[PDB]
Amino acid sequence: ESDKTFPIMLNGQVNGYACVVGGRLMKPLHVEGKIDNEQLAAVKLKKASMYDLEYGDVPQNMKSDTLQYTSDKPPGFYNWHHGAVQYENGRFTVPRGVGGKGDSGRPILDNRGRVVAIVLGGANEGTRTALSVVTWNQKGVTIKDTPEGSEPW
Amino acid sequence: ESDKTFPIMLNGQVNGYACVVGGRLMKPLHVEGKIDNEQLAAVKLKKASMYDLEYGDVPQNMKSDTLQYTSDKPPGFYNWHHGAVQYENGRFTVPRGVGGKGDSGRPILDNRGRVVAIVLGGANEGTRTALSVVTWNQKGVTIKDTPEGSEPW
Amino acid sequence: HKVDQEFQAAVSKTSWNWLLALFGGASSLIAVGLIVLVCSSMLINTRR
Repeated sequence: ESDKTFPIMLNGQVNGYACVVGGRLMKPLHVEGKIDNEQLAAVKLKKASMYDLEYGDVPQNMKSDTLQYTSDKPPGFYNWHHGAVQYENGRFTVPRGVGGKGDSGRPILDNRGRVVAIVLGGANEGTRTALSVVTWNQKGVTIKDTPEGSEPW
Repeated sequence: ESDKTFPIMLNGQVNGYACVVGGRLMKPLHVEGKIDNEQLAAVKLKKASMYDLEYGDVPQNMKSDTLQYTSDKPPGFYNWHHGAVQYENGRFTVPRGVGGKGDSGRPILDNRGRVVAIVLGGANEGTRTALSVVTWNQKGVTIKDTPEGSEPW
Repeated sequence: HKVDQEFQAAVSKTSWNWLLALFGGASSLIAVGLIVLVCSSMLINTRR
């Protein structure tokens, strides 16, 4: 959770978060600002414009404190920064009115705490918002998904 | 329950019903009229006249409220608007002469809160009322089932 | 003139070329839609 992830500051205003997984550092591209970790701020980032995501590598001292992700990805319930989150049928959902702009980059964790998705943004609607998020193929190849009308946060 | 499904209306007859499944509106094609949920009437339909069905993407503002279909079709009872139907010999079967004309577009649901198929109209040999319906293949192939001489409901 | 224009040959091979070329392509897909119908229907009958 917030114990192993960091916010992004723009003019000292928080506008997103960055996450380290497998020692690789990942950040949402549309969140203009700087990751709130000066030991990390010197990192050099490569980017994936189709994913709207960019990434780098953490210092060798903190490699032990990275998150880890897996593609087992069972259907059903998951946990999020605001508590309960859910996934099914190839869509991640959370009740309407939570999240939205300024809250992208948030990770989604399993019972084991393993991360399975990180927030890019989404669409706010109905009972549940339709999250736009990066995920992975059953084989563990990344996939970024954007439900119709979703927007980055 | 089925209240997440709505009647199509013409002349004052609830001449059919429609369902929001997978974010798409579904209604019988052979039935014409005003879909009672007026928001559904803003959708522009696409047709599958061989299946006597038409569909269109439901507006995002409530698309997360859509029902979801199933691959499961083992024999047994399934909850229906007239109580339940007995799926047997791979066919939807109903007691001889119950329910009927006016149920076009009525859903048939998985006890888990999922939709197994959509009815079109019935037939009856005498032992049971046979149902003509659109269903789903285990790999997602939508397939219409229609006992011979099935009348429209 | 010692000959009359048989219209079958009044079109030069270099010109008759375009007629015999364009009249074919226009029909190229007239049966393909029905072929796709047959394919999808027999796939259903194989899986239904």
